[PDB]
Amino acid sequence: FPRVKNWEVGSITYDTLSAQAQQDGPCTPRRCLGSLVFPAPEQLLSQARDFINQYYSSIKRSGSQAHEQRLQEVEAEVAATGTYQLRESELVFGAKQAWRNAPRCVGRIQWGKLQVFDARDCRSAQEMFTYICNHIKYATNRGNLRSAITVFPQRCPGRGDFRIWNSQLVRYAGYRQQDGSVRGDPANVEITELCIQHGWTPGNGRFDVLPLLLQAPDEPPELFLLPPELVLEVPLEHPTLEWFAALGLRWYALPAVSNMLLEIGGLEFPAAPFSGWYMSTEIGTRNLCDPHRYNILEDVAVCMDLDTRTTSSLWKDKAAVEINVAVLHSYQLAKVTIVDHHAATASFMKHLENEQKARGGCPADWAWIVPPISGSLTPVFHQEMVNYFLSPAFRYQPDPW
Amino acid sequence: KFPRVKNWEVGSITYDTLSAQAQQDGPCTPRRCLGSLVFPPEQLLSQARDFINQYYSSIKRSGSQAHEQRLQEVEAEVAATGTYQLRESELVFGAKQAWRNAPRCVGRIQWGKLQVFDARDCRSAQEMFTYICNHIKYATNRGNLRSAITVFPQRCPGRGDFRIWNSQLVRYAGYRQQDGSVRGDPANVEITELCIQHGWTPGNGRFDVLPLLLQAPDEPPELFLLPPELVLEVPLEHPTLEWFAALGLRWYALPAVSNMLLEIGGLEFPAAPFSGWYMSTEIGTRNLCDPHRYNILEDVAVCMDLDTRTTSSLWKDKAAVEINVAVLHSYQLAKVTIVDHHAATASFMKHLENEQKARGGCPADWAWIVPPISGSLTPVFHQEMVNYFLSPAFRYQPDPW
Ligand code: HEM
Ligand code: HEM
Ligand SMILES: CNCc1cccc(-c2cc(C)cc(N)n2)c1
Ligand SMILES: CNCc1cccc(-c2cc(C)cc(N)n2)c1
Ligand SMILES: C[C@H](O)[C@H](O)[C@H]1CNc2nc(N)[nH]c(=O)c2N1
Ligand SMILES: C[C@H](O)[C@H](O)[C@H]1CNc2nc(N)[nH]c(=O)c2N1
Ligand SMILES: [Cl-]
Ligand SMILES: [Cl-]
Ligand SMILES: [Gd+3]
Ligand SMILES: [Gd+3]
Ligand SMILES: [Zn+2]
Repeated sequence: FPRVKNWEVGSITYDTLSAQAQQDGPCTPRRCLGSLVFPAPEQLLSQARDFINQYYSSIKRSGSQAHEQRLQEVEAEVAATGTYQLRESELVFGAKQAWRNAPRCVGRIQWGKLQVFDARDCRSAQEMFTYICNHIKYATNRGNLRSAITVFPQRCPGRGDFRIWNSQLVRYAGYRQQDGSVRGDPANVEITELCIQHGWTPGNGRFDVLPLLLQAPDEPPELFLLPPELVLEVPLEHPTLEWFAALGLRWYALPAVSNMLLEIGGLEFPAAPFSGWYMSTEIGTRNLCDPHRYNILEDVAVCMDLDTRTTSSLWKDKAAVEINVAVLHSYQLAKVTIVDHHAATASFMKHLENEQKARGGCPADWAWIVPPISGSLTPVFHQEMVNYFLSPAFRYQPDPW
Repeated sequence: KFPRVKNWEVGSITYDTLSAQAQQDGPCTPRRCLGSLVFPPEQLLSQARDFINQYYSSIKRSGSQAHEQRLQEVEAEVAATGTYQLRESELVFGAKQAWRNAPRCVGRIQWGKLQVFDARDCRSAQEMFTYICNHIKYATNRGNLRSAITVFPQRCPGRGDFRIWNSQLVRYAGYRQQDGSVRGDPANVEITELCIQHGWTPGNGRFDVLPLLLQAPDEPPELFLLPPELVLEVPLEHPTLEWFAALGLRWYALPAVSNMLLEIGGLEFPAAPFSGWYMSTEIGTRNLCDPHRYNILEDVAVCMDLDTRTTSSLWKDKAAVEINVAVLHSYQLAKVTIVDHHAATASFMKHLENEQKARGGCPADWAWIVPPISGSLTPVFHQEMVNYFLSPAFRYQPDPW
């Protein structure tokens, strides 16, 4: 039982829940690969067996009537069909659980407040698009963001997968330039190219929202433009730096990850976009200041009159902090839910406590939980963490192209 | 079986073949990752053999002349005495290699530049004290700091240990009150309690330099007052916040770790204090701003008239950048060697590349290499890293009581 210390307080707990870690991660006793970003009917049965166990624990009916039947049902169905179907309530609980179990989500205090849209009856790319618009619409909620997920039909033998090719429902075009550079988001050069290849008429702005590439089973992907009024964006300004609005920067309201696979009791949902609300550092530090992203840090520091010729002046730190200020302020001004890294990490500390009393631990990826600026200013820095894989889960999956 | 290591800023890929050598098992298993945790007879011959084969290959002297020779005399030395003494050059090569291998050290680009004082003929606490004082005054060098390690005698059974009871050679006092709370440094409250418990007159202030507790073999330890002229300190002021000086903050010039156990060729020196120069975030972020440390963040923010009423003002972030600016400013004004986290991480990237060329990898603890402020602003953040144990090494060790 791994012992876990909080260095800010001296707290000490033992993560007994790690002992249930089913699937294996990348670390050995030889080498730690923690920092790496990217680490059969009977097995379907034990996964399903376990998840059903899980589900019946949660409804306080463990080992009860419905519990036995569901096991024998699932086994008979797996025997008969090679697979099985989740009941709707099992599906709501397996999507909440998969958010609960997501080691790299600091926003997991919210894991129970999750709106699950059952789209498992989806039939085409076109219906898929409609479900997705209603997800975006429900979640955005005019800026009062709501956590939601739409579960599209599960992988099953005989039919290809549903896939959202886009890594997120809202992404900014990244056009490779004349002179070898990128206009827009360099992280989205590939998906932009695929859109163009699939007949998207590209723009030439820095914040061109991408179309959706939606793959119905055994179909080429299909291109769907998002209605501009569905995609609530936030123009970026600074509460005191008034030249900041002249940078033309924007970010969108809704972080909806669309390329992850949702796993529940051995069943695989290759298309299940989920959305919450942003933590300002993702936008302010990562998205705008990563050297491989919008990379605005030097331009802001130059505009800020900072001395960018020496690193000891901390012009990077100063300019980044005001970019994050701008993001927070711009989102409050626009009445769009946003959580700063101080508030987010402090509720994650409550999550770890709730999770310790609830499950004897909580899977947590320190390098992803700790914010990318002001790390030790937040309490999660001084919290040791045990990272491991629980199921249900959101997993990475290969890109379908 | 060769870890793929990516850098996400550039896209470059390397493989850590060096990870194949890992001796002492790490804390991580396929089922859980514990990398974020801080403190997770003739066996001597295996480690002895390996270290000697290292040395000679490093001087391009594999399989010739003194190689087989030196192998015999340690085969004979252990045969006769059950231990062995290091050739002066080997103790130097082992000290440099331990530093080279310290995964958590971000300043290893400097690893080839190290001064080894040989205190292996040490006897009595009064002896170490002058050895330490020689080191200190050598390392300090009037502010133009020079890396140094003083290696005190190795370990043998039936004898006590050489131990410096302090964690560092320069540590600040920490005193309790009629209400438990601490004046001074709470990270040293315990050793501050020992120093008084061994007959030291306690001061009043928040920056009293503690006396050393030096321990000779099989002997209770002796108090030592460091020469005040030998403890180079930097009064902390801020380039443009004239009141920062008034806050009365200081830190010492020399970061000298005096509680880790140097381990070369299977020899264990429980007293081998090493020292370099600081990186400014050690002082300005961890030492002054950690809530369990000097915890000055809110004080500085009040003086800056920041809005401490809301977390989203990023007042914590703003006051922390300024505390770091003061540290860098004050050390530079005092002409004390110090390196900012940007310069430091950038050199570490340079180091990783050197080590990829030299030894095909570099053990690196991601969570300790990424600085505690402005993480993703430094390149090491975007660099994947592999953590493993190589020999020779610096190890943690129990408190000598
Ligand atoms: C409601 C507020 C939420 C907040 C504030 C939040 C915050 C975050 C942050 C900051 C990350 C790190 C991503 C990065 O740094 O690039 C993350 C990752 C993640 N989140 Fe949350 N999140 C929220 C909601 C959700 C929801 C609703 C789900 C699922 C239903 C979810 C599942 C995940 C997953 C699976 C990851 C890992 C994705 C990856 O590894 O790239 N999160 N979250
Ligand atoms: C010359 C400039 C140097 C710089 C800027 C530097 C910087 C650092 C920093 C920032 C850490 C993180 C420790 C913490 O934050 O608590 C560290 C750890 C460490 N350093 Fe270096 N260091 C330097 C030289 C050296 C030397 C000369 C040695 C030994 C010969 C050394 C050995 C270590 C070890 C063993 C650790 C890990 C200690 C632990 O885990 O507590 N460093 N260093
Ligand atoms: C820089 N963020 C990229 C990224 C990558 C992966 C996940 C997110 C995410 C997802 C959700 C549901 C909320 C949130 N706040 N973030 C974001
Ligand atoms: C707040 N850091 C405490 C700490 C803990 C452990 C080591 C250091 C250290 C050691 C050396 C040789 C240089 C340096 N710059 N740091 C510092
Ligand atoms: C290379 C390194 O692991 C990588 O940049 C990680 C570090 N920690 C992170 N943490 C979060 N939350 N998001 C990220 O994208 C990353 N990136
Ligand atoms: C809990 C966490 O592992 C712990 O606070 C570590 C994280 N990274 C660190 N990094 C450095 N350089 N120094 C530290 O003390 C720590 N503390
Ligand atoms: Cl994002
Ligand atoms: Cl220190
Ligand atoms: Gd103005
Ligand atoms: Gd006034
Ligand atoms: Zn690990």
